[PDB]
Amino acid sequence: MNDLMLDKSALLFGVSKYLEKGIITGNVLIHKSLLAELERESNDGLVSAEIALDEVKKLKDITERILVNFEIVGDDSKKGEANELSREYCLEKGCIIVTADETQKKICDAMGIQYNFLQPLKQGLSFESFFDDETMSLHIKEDTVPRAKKGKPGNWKFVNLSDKPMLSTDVRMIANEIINAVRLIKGSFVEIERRGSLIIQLGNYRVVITRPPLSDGWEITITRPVVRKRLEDYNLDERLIKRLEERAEGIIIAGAPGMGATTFAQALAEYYMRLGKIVKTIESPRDMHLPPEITQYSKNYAEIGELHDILLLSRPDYTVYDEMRNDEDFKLYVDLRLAGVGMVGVVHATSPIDAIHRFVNRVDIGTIPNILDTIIFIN
Amino acid sequence: MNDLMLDKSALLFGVSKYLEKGIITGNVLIHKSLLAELERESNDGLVSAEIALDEVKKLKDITERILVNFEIVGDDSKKGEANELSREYCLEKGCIIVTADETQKKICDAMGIQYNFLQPLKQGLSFESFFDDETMSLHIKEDTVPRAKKGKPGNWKFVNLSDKPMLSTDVRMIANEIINAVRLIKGSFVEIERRGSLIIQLGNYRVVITRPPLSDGWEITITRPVVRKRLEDYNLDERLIKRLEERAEGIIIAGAPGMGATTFAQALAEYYMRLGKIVKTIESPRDMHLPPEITQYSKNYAEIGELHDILLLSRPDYTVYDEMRNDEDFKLYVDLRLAGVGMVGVVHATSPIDAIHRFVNRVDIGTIPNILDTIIFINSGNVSKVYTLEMTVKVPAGLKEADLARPVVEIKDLATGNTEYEIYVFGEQTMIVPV
Repeated sequence: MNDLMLDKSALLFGVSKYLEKGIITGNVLIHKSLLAELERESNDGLVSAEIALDEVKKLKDITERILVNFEIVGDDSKKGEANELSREYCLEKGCIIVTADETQKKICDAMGIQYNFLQPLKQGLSFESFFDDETMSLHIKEDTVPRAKKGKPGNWKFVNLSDKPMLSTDVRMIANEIINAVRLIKGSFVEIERRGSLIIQLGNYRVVITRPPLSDGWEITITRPVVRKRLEDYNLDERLIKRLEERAEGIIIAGAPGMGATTFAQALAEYYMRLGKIVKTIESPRDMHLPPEITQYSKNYAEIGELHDILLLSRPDYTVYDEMRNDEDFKLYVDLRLAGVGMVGVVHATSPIDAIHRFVNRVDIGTIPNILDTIIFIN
Repeated sequence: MNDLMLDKSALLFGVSKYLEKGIITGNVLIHKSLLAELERESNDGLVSAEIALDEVKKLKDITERILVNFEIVGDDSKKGEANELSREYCLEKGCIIVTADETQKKICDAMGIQYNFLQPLKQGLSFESFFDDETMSLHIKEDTVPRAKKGKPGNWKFVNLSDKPMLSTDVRMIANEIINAVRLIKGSFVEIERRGSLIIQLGNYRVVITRPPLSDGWEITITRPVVRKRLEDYNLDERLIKRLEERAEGIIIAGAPGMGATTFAQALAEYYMRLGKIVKTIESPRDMHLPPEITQYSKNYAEIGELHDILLLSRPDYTVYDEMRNDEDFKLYVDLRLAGVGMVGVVHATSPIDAIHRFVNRVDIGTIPNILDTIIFINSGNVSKVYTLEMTVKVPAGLKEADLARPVVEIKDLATGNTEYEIYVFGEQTMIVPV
């Protein structure tokens, strides 16, 4: 009964499901213009366009068995944007726009065009099924069975979630599902997109996507952080807690790799926030699990001197510098300390004294205690 | 009895053949627009356009043979994309679209335009006939006879497969055949296209295509992966296998060139995967033969710091760094190790001090065993020697007493327990070699 005009967003969302399931009803209309767009995009090698186009057929298929029309319209003088043309069509013919795009929704509302706004089923995401409350990361690759890392950082096992390999089409669908979710989820954004790789923050999930030719096949890795070890869980000496609370300003946390030095720092940073201190972190890449009250900078995306300047205006109480390696890292730590900023630096060294050598050359000996006052060793 | 409208995809798919065979039948139509496009492309030097245009004549000739019409249609006045115009023409006049392009198929299906979708005539590809069970690679060049590399990776022999040279036209046709196959074959993609070169992954085949002016003639080299040697096929020492399974985190596989160091690393990576470890590889270019459970990154196409971030975010258990040559390579290895990622590094060297020399300058002495713990030497496809690294607090020499206290790294033979070399610092840091 209703005439429905579908935009690209509807096709990239899975509108075919809604149709069959009866959530929406009527004839299906797609503007010629949109098909033209999809064609070019498909030719330009856009992955989304394959998905969108594939959706067109399903729609036609369902249209066939439920005794409803399916048509493509508007080729005469078809000079413009698909969304704009499709609206115009709906205005002149009284059709209904179906979309998953808020922007389109808003314009339709203004123009007085009837519209149907698609809403994710409350079930959050495809891949969410595989996630366990105890699953650390999910690994998906072309021609591969999905696999998961289950446990805690100390104790975990590796697992196969299925015996069926994952098809290439399916992987790309999941990647698309994830890109769509950025708009929908809170505190989600694309970190960086490169020709071979895409890195995403999706709620608490961290997503890394790789594609040929960088990788041999499409791969998606989704990770979720484990429960943060609190400072209290480290059963701490009263002498030390007092020091941290009241006297310590230039700190180094040292330990051999895998001995828990980073994790401790994370715990200390959270503790200091809870004490009412302003805390910030510098990491590369950003991986610590901390609340939003603590701002986490990823140095990789920072321009030269950018962090230095931001931190000197911000003047936080403590800055946690994770995995200090480069001369620039040590220089920045010293600069901040000289500026009166508290620091917690993570140096992976096997002996605490070894943590110092890199600091010792940078400053005059009389200034050294002002740079560093406390070194905490982790085993 | 039908009117057939051919798109570019059909012209690149040897549609002339189909017509002869009667697989498709009717009059042939080509839209003006498409011919205009082929012309411009041909002038811009597109190789495909030459092929596509050549196919037009073939079509015309065949039409004459089978007594069917051939025509070029559409007003010169109308402008647009050839595919869009061709579809429009079909709608108005009831013609049938002939194509090998899935996109066009999908759009035609939607628009309710009848179409004929071309499917490859033979399952195998042209060149696949030339491959035998024991052939490693196939070499094709203008004015040369086809040739192949056959036998053992250590003991391969070159051969001629034919009497007659291949004309340039034949080589370009094969290249095109291969480009077309990317769409069809599973797990295929264009690695990279440059002005003079094209590199392709086609199923398990690797294809390299070169053309002038980069090369003196058109050349196509097609290679197939070798049978992979399993870790078990090396009948390794029990002491060693235990180490690899339960204690070795920072590994370097070393040897002389051609002695099998890379192949051993490939084997070890496979082994670890089977143990349920997550394994990834860094190589340049990507050549190892590994199952899809192991992901292989080609470093050449990676941006600065890209791999470092990916690997730290998606945490694998072991990363295999093949042919470590650059300072950046060693840095990354160290970064990953510090982050607790296991490494298998391939360094072609004859001496342990030579293999490890590049690592020693990077970190404080106490931290060295944490970067590197095990060094495996490969010779003639087997393990020559294994060294282990540990840090001790000791005066290097009890008689010398030059420094009363010292912390040192001892490099010990796995078999003898014999500290063949020591590492410590006394002004600039030096390696020793005890008798």
